[PDB]
Amino acid sequence: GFGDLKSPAGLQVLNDYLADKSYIEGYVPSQADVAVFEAVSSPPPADLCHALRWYNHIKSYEKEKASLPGVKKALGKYGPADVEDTT
Amino acid sequence: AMAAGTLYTYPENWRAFKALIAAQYSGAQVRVLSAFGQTNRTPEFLRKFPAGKVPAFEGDDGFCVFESNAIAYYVSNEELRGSTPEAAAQVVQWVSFADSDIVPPASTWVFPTLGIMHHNKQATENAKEEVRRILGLLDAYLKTRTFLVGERVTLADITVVCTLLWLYKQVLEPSFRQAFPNTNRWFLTCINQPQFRAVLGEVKLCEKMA
Repeated sequence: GFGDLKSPAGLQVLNDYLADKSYIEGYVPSQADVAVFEAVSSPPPADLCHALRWYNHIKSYEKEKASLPGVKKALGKYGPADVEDTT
Repeated sequence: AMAAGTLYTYPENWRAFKALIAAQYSGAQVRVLSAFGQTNRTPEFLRKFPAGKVPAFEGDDGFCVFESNAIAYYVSNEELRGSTPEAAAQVVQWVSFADSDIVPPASTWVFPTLGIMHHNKQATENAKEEVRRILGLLDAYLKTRTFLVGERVTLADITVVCTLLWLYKQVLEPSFRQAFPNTNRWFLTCINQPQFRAVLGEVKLCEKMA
């Protein structure tokens, strides 16, 4: 997980995670993108370049969100592995 | 609707790749004839394509077009071409940038590793700096963008990727490309799109400079 996606430090983890990525999972948009997106809720600060870039990209997909492949997971399952993880 | 015809080229031509990747997006049914060779000099070929260049395209309706960017445009769709005049101007921008700014110094640097050229340690090193400048420009542009035009792949990304293909494969070793993380993220994303992948195959970034 990224932690609290409505806090700065969480957005910093989301940003660092997106430095070498265009999507949350893989190389095409998925439901993984939609869930983190809805959790961020509002455009990250521009200084979090990779986070904001990814935000504007997924936002361009909002009109067709449910059509995106994959299935929603718990926010903790996205991004960096949590060392202490259930399941 | 979508174009249908024959694409004459030599095998694994990065210039033909532009039109083959675009066709994957559009649904254009493009046949490749490669195994040919010096057939570009046959009289018939010359009529159809006086330039004698490849790649060259002959539609099933007799329509012929003989330059790489033009074949890719033709077998593309509105989305790749640019749906608005702004988007379409931006496509032309990156295509022309690829042709004028990337192709020559990439040629000067790469051909020697390939042996196609003659190595002039000054020219080759200046070409390096040129490429570095290009990578840098792409990197700063892509800091806020996933793709070059709009929020979808266009002829811009397709053209630039194929143009940078040989650099990334043979010469842009990790130590060299680390100064441009956004261009590399963009490059990896692009070549991993299903459409790119069906043409390029798995693309291995240069581990060690050639």
